Amino acid sequence: MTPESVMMMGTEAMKVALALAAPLLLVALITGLIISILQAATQINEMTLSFIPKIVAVFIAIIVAGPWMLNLLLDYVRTLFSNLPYIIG
Amino acid sequence: MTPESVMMMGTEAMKVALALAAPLLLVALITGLIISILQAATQINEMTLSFIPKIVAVFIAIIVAGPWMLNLLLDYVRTLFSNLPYIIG
Amino acid sequence: MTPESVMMMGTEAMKVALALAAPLLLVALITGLIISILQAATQINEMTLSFIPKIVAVFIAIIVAGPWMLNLLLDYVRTLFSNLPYIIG
Amino acid sequence: MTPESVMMMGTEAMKVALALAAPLLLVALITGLIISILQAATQINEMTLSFIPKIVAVFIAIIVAGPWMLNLLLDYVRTLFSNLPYIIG
Amino acid sequence: QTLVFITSLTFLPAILLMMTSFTRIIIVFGLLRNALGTPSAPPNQVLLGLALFLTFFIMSPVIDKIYVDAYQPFSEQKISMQEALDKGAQPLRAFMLRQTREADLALFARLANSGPLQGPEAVPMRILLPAYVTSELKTAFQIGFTIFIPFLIIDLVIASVLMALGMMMVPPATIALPFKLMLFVLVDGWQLLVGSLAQSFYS
Amino acid sequence: QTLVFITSLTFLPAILLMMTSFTRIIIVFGLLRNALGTPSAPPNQVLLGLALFLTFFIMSPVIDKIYVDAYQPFSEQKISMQEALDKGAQPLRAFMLRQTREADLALFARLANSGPLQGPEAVPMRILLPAYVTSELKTAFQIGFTIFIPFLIIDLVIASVLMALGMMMVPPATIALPFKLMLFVLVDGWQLLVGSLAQSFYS
Amino acid sequence: QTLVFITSLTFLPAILLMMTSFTRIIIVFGLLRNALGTPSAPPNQVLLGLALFLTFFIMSPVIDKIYVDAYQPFSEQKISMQEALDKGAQPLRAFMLRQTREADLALFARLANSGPLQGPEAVPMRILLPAYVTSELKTAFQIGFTIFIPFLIIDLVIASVLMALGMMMVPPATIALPFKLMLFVLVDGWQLLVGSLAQSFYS
Amino acid sequence: QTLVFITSLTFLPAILLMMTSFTRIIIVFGLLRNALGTPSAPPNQVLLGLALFLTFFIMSPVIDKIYVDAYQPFSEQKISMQEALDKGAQPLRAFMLRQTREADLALFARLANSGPLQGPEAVPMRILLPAYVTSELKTAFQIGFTIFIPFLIIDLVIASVLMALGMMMVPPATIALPFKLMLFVLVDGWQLLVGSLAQSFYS
Amino acid sequence: QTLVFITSLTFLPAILLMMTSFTRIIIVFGLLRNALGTPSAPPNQVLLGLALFLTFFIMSPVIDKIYVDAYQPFSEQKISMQEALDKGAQPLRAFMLRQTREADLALFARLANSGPLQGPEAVPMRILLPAYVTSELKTAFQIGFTIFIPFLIIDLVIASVLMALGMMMVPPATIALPFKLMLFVLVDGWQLLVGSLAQSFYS
Amino acid sequence: TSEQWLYWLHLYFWPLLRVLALISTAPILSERAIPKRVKLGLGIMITLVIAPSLPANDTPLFSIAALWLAMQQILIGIALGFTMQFAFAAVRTAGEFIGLQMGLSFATFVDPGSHLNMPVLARIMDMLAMLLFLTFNGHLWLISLLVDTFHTLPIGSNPVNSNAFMALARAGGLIFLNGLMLALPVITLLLTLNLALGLLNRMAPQLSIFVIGFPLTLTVGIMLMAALMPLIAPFCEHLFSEIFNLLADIVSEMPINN
Repeated sequence: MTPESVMMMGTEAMKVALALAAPLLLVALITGLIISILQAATQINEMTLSFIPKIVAVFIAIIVAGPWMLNLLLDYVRTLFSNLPYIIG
Repeated sequence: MTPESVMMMGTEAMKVALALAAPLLLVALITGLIISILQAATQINEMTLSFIPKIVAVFIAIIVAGPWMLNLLLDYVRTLFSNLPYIIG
Repeated sequence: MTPESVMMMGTEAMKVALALAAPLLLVALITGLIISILQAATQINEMTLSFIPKIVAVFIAIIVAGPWMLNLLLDYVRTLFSNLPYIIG
Repeated sequence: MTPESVMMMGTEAMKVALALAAPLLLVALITGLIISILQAATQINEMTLSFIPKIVAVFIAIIVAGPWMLNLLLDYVRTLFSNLPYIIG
Repeated sequence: QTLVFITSLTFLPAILLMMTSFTRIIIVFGLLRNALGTPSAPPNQVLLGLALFLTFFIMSPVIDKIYVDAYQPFSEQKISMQEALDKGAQPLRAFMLRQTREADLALFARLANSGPLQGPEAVPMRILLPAYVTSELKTAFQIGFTIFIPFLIIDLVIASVLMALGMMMVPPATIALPFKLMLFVLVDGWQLLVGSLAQSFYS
Repeated sequence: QTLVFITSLTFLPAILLMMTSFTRIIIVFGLLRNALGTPSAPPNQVLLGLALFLTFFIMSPVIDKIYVDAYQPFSEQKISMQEALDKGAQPLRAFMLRQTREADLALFARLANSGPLQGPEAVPMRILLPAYVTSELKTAFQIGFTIFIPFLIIDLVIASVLMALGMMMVPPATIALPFKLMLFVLVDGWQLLVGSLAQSFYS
Repeated sequence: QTLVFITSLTFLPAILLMMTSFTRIIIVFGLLRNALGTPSAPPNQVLLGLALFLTFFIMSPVIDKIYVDAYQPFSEQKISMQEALDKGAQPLRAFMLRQTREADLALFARLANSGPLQGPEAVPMRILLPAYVTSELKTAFQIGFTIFIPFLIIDLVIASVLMALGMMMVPPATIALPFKLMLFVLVDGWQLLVGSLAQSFYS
Repeated sequence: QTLVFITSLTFLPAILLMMTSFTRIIIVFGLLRNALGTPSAPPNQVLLGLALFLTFFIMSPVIDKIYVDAYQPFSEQKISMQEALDKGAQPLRAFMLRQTREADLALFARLANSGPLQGPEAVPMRILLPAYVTSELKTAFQIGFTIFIPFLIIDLVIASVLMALGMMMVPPATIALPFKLMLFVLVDGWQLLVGSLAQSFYS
Repeated sequence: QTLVFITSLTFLPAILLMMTSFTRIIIVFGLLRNALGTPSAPPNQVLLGLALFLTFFIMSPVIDKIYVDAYQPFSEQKISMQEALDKGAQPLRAFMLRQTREADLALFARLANSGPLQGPEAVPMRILLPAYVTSELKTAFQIGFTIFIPFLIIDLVIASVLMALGMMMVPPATIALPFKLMLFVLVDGWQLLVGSLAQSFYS
Repeated sequence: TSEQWLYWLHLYFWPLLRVLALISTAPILSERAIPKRVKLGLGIMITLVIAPSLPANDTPLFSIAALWLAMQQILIGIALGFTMQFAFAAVRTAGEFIGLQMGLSFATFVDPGSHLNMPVLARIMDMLAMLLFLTFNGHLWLISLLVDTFHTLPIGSNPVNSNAFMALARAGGLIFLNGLMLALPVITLLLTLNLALGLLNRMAPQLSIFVIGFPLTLTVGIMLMAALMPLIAPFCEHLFSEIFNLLADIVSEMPINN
């Protein structure tokens, strides 16, 4: 319970959150840019034309990533629940 | 409750959702693209001009799809609720 | 209770909705299209130039149509809420 | 509560709202056309070139019209809130 | 008999505030703040306080009548719920029959398969309360619908003006809060409301 | 017996309130105010009171039977054990059987693994209640589903119109509430609802 | 008392709060936080603590007069709950009457139909409160509209400078969010608000 | 003595209901109401009653055994609960042991460091109750997670259809409350739930 | 005497449950329920029963020592509780003194202006209790806040993913709840939780 | 058990009310996660330590005049509670305005249902900054401060003053100041991204911030929020010291002006 431990808690939390969320968001941005380039250059653009592929991409990437995105949480929540009696002491 | 069984339930639900959602947004994207390609070559391009066809298309597609899109849910929810007493142990 | 009667309900409601909202967006689309054609051949176009007639058109069409649109709903909601005590059985 | 009185109320409110918003969007459209036409005859256009005049024109027209645009609302709102105890009975 | 006694207490104020008034007032206030964007008023304190003061004043004549009829001989506590029900109800009954649509009672007498219906007491207590509340709700929703119109006017004006300039992405629902506020304080729009809910009430 | 008295004051009201009616009604109002956007009624005060009154009118024959056949003879205080509970349940049995789906009693006779059950009075208490409740909740969800449809029509219509002009910015749930009140006071939508919940109930 | 006592005690804290102030303050704080996007303050704690501290400061002289003229003399001699209540009502009355609009008194004297009144303090206690609350609501919405103005100007200039260059799609709701805070603290805004709500109260 | 008496009066009505059932059922229903949008069915009234009735139906055999083995000798009052609680504990002991996980017994024995366990009644009660409740919670959350999936399918397919054609602003929690009532009376899901919770319970 | 008697109905049992345990376990479970979305577990029965069962487990050796040392001669009722208290307070005290942090003891010994103590047993009970309870609060929060973080991370990830697609108007709290159930039952999360809370307690 | 002693038990009720006031108004330190009979248990325990050694001998006369005295205590308790919570409101406000700049802020429109933006970030920064109190002392400093107010501002005729309530009411004030001071680097970095996405629109208007913007800025707003965690550790030390100085100063100022 030293203010180094309390800040290490947060520094681990945000790193796990980034590791989880960054693949999905990066696929979303990649699909967005790939279609937005095709959006111009043959100028045609209504408004979206791209939210549908931005759903296809996430729906694919979640199944492809799958297991280890689970394993991260499984490991870290377990270590948390195991170290709880030593955080106090 | 291994993360393999939960992965099986997940892959089943995602296939059901794909089956439910494919025709609606597929037709949406198709008609949107077909109109947008007309926005050039006769450059006329107001803002959308195509939110209405995307409405009539879904209006047609839900009528045509109709019974089996509901039968999918009716069957899968039935098997789910019948297998519930066998997921506990 | 069978998926057949619920499909009858759907065929009724969607047709009421179409009849209710047809003229509004029809005249909207028509004025918008005829203007956006004029925005070519004398290409002049800043961005919109056309939202104003889309307001005037719907403004006229609501006033013209008016009572019969309301009578539709007053009739069909009446039939619904009057058949209500028999949908039970 | 006849569907006729609830058409009279709408027919009054629509015309009051039109009376309010008339000069604003009228001068908006006027200035828009006037500028966009001069996007020929030394045609060169960057993107818009026409937002600022649309702002100064509305800024002029608001203070020009002003008090009577306020008076319309101030009168008919008083009328509505004074006639409330009669629409009930 | 301790069972029924305390069971009656947890509801009795709530039902008492149903028998008389304060229903349509609170419903109008609730539908008021639904316009003007956010709540913007702390219902815990202001709206309930106003609704209590207004109903107190509106009921003051019939409340003082009930006082004279019951509470003055109740100095002795004459009879436990025999004529305090009658000399409490006849005022209540006239108060609601002045306010109740004659057709609502027709419906609630049809379903009850009624026979002789001549006096207010020939319309039993169990028949009035639901019909009374149904009528009150209809009146309150009438008032509430009439309220919304100028705010719709303002919102549509602002939205159309923004979309006219080429302001495609500004949230006009957030610009139009001070304008509603000013155009509602200018017209002295809070005197009119608590005056209409007091005039249209008794009639 | 001091224990069972407070446990009774805790549970027994909720039991008697589920045992007769007032379960099908409240779910309907609760699903109703889920439409119309905001609460639009203070459930702590209005909807609960109204739903209690409707039931106090609907169960008039059952409550009259109970009174005349239990408590008028209970002035004698003959027996508070056998005919206080047994005789009092005879009207409730019929009132619950008349509104109980047939498939439900089959299921809860099957699970309990009973032998020959012919008499509905030979149907013990414990098989009756949960089947009755499941049936009631089914029918209440049916009515609640049938309710929502015109409101959905209005909201989809307004949203489509708004998107047609390009008004992405506007939160269409704010324009569609006054129309949701107009279409609800215009067809007298409030009389029909209580009429339906009163007619279809007993049957 | 058994029943009325506890209910009256529960109602009391709303009565004392509404009677005096704190119904004009919280509305201004709410409107402030409604400017600058989301709440940006935990209502149930902070914007109640601050809004109670200001009110007690503003009302300290009233309580000082009440103390000096009622408690100290009612102590040990010379007053028995009759002159104390009077000489304590008169300062609070003079406090309210200074704030009520002139019309609201006339309105609530007309609808309540009070006879010939001669003294301002002679206006009964019941007639004072609701007119006071309505007047303060008007003044509070006025202050809130005066507050909203510079933030509107900021948003308008930023949106314009965006569209002056060609930023049609970019939702200026984000860019203009830090500038509000920067220019609300860079000019030490909060002190100006307590200053205004302290000066413009009695004037 | 009377002190611990009212002490137990405050707790025991919860201790008993925890001991048998009513801890998986309520939690499953509560995880249900969180699906289907808004808390439609009111927890203060309906779910408590439904869950208590269903638990009475399931516990009827255990209650019969407890009756014939305790109350019938409690008619005589053979001994002061010395075996009425004792013999009454046997059916509850075996009942819990049937559904009690075997790993939870192991863990909670390890935390207490108990030696060889051979017989069922070699399991001390203070090892059962916590392990029992944690097992019931595991089961309840398993059932609750399994219930959700179709509602998630509906919500996400609706939300992904809306944003497919503009309409980014319609709050899909309004279009998806009906569908969750078509799907839920169309498949008769109110019979499948109670059937499964009654069946899987005994095992 | 309705006041003085009835306040001690909850006072004394709550104080008796403040002495030893049941003060931190409630808080851990309540923080869990503050996470994990809505209540989803009714406090009125479930959490109270669970947190009382775990305390009857953890304090089993303590109650055993009391039962042998003081309860058993109290069957004789040899002395009014003087050593019954003492020889029962010493197991309670020794259990308490093991968990009271150091700072709290020194602080509350200062605030009482006490004299220098030679033995820990010399620490009076009126000094121990508040220090113990404060220490227990500040460790219960240290566990609870360390439990949240994964749940809040799931919330943040879900919200970011939803907003990445364009689904502004969805309440991501409704899509979170199932994932926060699978990641609770999937890591056996309840057994870890209770084993921790039962180990870290005594150690 | 007769009413003989209950009136002697009536001696502790005033400090009891003060301490219950200080407890009830500082929830994030002692909040609704606690059962109201434990949150009230602390009171009667603590006063038993404090009640003796106080020369407090007062009387609730007929139609009690000391009801007016009940006005005094609730103020001082509130004066401590509703003051101490500015150390949390500052970090909550620093957290909110960050998330509102990436994706959370589309509750800008008319009032939606629940907030749904608070639970993202401002519920974590309030949690960390709630653990940092418990490492130094949560209520210990506060309970000592209130023990001191039991000596300075005891009980009685001259209840309170003014011009100090105005002091701590003009005080925050510093809520928004500290709110900036924390998040200034994150906000400055994110403004540059928000304007950088802009200069793409002038190159191609199809980049539609819903297509590019949020998937880009969300990852960066998580990155920077990870990289700026340690800076929260020495900063919170100020937010505690400044406000404790505030409290001590005003609590010492009030009585000498009586």
